[PDB]
Amino acid sequence: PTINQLVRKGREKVRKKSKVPALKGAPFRRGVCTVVRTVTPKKPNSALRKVAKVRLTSGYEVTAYIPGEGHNLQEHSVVLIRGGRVKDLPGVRYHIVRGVYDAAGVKDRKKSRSKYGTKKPKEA
Amino acid sequence: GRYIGPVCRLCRREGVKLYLKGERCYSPKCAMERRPYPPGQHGQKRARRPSDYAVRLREKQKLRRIYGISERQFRNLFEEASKKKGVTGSVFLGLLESRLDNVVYRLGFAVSRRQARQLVRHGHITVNGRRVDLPSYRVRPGDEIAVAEKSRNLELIRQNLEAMKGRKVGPWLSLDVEGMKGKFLRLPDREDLALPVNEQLVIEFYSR
Amino acid sequence: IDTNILNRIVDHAEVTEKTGVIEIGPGIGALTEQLAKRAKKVVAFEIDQRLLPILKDTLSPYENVTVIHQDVLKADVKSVIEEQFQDCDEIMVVANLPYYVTTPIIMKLLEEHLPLKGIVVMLQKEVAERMAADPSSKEYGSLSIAVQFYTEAKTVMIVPKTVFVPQPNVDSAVIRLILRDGPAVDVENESFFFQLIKASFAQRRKTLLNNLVNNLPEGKAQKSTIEQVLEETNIDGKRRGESLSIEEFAALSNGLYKALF
Amino acid sequence: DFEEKMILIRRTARMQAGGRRFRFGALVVVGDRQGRVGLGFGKAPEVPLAVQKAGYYARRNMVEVPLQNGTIPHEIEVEFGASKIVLKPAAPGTGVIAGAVPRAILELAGVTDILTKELGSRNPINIAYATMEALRQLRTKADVERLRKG
RNA sequence: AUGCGCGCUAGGUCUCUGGGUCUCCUGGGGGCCGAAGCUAACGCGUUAAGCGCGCCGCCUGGGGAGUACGGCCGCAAGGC
RNA sequence: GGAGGAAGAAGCCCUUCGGGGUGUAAACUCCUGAACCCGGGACGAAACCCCCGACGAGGGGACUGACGGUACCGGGGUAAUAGCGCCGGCCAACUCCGUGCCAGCAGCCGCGGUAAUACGGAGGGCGCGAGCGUUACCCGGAUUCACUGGGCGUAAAGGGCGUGUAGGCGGCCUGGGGCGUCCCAUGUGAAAGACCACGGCUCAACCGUGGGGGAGCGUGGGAUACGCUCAGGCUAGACG
Ligand SMILES: [Zn+2]
Repeated sequence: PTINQLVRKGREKVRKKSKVPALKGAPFRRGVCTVVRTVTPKKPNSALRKVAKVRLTSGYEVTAYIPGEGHNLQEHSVVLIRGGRVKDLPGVRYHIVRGVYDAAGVKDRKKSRSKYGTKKPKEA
Repeated sequence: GRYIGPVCRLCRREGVKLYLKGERCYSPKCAMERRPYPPGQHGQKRARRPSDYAVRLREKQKLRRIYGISERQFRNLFEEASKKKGVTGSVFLGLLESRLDNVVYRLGFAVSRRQARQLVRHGHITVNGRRVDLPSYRVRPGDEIAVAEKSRNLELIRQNLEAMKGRKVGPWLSLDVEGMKGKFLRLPDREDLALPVNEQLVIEFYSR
Repeated sequence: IDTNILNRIVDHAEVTEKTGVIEIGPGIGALTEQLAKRAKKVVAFEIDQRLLPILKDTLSPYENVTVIHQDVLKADVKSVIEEQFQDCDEIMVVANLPYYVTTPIIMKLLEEHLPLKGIVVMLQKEVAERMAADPSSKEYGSLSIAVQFYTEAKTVMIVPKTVFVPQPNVDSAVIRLILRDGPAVDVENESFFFQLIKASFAQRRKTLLNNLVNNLPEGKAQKSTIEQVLEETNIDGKRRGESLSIEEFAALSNGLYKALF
Repeated sequence: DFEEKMILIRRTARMQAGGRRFRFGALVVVGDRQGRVGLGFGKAPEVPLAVQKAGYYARRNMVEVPLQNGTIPHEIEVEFGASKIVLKPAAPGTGVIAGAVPRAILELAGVTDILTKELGSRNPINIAYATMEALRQLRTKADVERLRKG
């Protein structure tokens, strides 16, 4: 453009887009699980992925991924929802924090314990 | 806090003789005259060509581990040096060499910086006739660093400073062995120091 | 990279078509090829099972090579020499030693009193002045005493760090030891002589008297004896010990053992 | 006699009648850390031959750099193809602040303190060529005065 | 698949149409090779996609989509 | 915790069954003396008031401490918490078992079907360390709204074409004005914050005392090259 055009019309600023609408500008949310289901990956991967349909304190009901080896989530268990998106599963864009409300830290973890929240194993 | 634990393993990993232990790292025991390869199961294997980042990180780690100060404190000192006048390298090394524990090690009251730190902390050192018990105290050109009167009867200090007879102190320092005291003449230079470190790598590291 | 350095090592070792040589840790056989080309019958003490095929393939076109599957330390090399070099005149030793077992190897070889002509080895510069030095050299020690007692030694070649394919951490020095026909000084109590040497260099900063008195179980008992002996022998304990030599040590050892052994 | 560096080895392929034929390209800088730099690109059926050819080319194509106090006399901006290189003098005690390719090139030049930046395309080959040209396009006070006044 | 106006930067060749002292010089228009230069390349190159200046109109990943909605214009299809 | 401390303890891991690593690391000798105990013990507070001066200026005398028996000093005196993430390329950090597109991992590229440095666990290594990671939001990298500093023949992007209003831009030679523009002086640009220097807390964070600096805008003075404007002229643009 010309300097005259820049004066007249200017430049339009690029606005960011949120990847986590249901959080509503919060680090986490507290929700209730309604459906606990296993689903199928998108294309090259084949597995059964644990997914919980969580209704939040927001005006939202979304699917969240359950990470670890095994869980104890029923159809009422109060859960914490965290940011993060699964590359494969088509529609999940949230995770679950382990060992917070009703979700419990996955058993016999020894390496990455902050994630998959488990207490330090006592040893004598 | 600091790094407490095995030391000559750092000598090995860095691939240089870092005099971190006192007298052992002179005698044929420094574990650099035996096994000069890095520690662990895959120490004595063939070394791949290192990255630019690897080279810079190794140089910075070596320089930091010489003085045994925190990475946070190291960064703070670098940020202070980069903000002053003159060549960043020279100023940074000057600032590193002005630490009280390091000055005590240079004077000869202690054999290792890990020992000078203990001497300073536990209180056997005065600056300008006043007790200071912090290793991080910065001395300026023209302070008297002495051993406290209450600490002059210690075996450790006597053995340390008696051995300094027939031994020379750095040009940027003066000593009084019989008087058990020392004087800080001025800030040291690049060439006054026998560091196996090229400070250019350290400068280039903290730009990433 | 090792293209001509090996040739220089072999040249300094001074091998010919009639001399026998001993190889330790051959690996591939970089030195072994040159040794076979220049010297008479050779011998090797490889212990690595993985590199054995490579060594075999390397030394396939050679007929004057013998390979042994014994560790140098464990194997009594006297029988090795009496069996292999049954016609040869001079038996030398050439090897590149792997850092850790470098001093043990040399000590074991020397303490067994072999009819070896000498030794030529490649080790690190670090422990190279430590086994070829003089009074007040800052490298004087027990190792220096042992090596310069058993044999006559001097450093020959300084291979810098920037020669090897994977860049090592230490400069290297090839050292040649010409073995000595008779021990430099006569000591009846050789063992306690060695312990005395290690006692005078337990700590290199303290004075000799304090070193000697503080490093013997009987040191407390014979404080006066130690003092008088060091005084009479014209080499006092008021010095450090790094300023002494083989001769002073011999005289002092005689002083101690003639009177308390 | 000089020092050598390896900017990149890459493997290219062309289709044939039932199969693929491979070739290797190497980008090599040869310098003396004194103000003489060469840059070669070699293609060969094998990696060692590629390195050899690149070394030979770099030796046969050398440029003298006018360094004062281990830095550049003046700022420069050079575009090669779609790629662009910017070089800028720095006071002693800065260090070569640059990406992999420039850095490699400038270290062997004896340059100690430069501020750089790459714009547009970032093809390493094109960046190398752009940097090399930019080095070739440096004049000092003496040269400028000689051209102007005489 | 190339907005308009102006100035500057080797040439050669083929045509259409004027004036001249008509061997050939001098204007305008339509093509083809090509200096310098440009371009990611193809290619463009005094009829520039070169070197510059002034003003206008557009572009900001692919689908969703010229879609839905609101507005205006039309008899309608439909158009912006 | 510090110094010394084996050609190298034990256990655990790997092994070419020789050994290698954890590793001077430990154990072990000596040395120091966090915590703890005893005694002392603050700065922050000199005024109002009172006596002599006038009911003034000076001078002189007392009271008052939540923090708090805290800081701190002196004297004794004990070896006296290490975790967290990562180790396929980005990006510093490699092996052995378990599993066999399963369980899972994942920021991207992607890894998981029998020999997995990419999942799980061990040994080891790397980075930081009273902390280390994760999620959310902002600037950077992003020359990816391009004033600095991008483009539109075919990658997205020349309006279907004219005529023309507001607007933007504008040939040469002189003279007036001094609007833009530039310069000098001055007022303002508060205190904090930012920069420099010097000091007080045993250093630092923190705080104090100084010195500058500053975009912008008023007031006064100055310059007229270039934009602006007024007056005169010219013919190379345009028009007849
Ligand atoms: Zn060491």
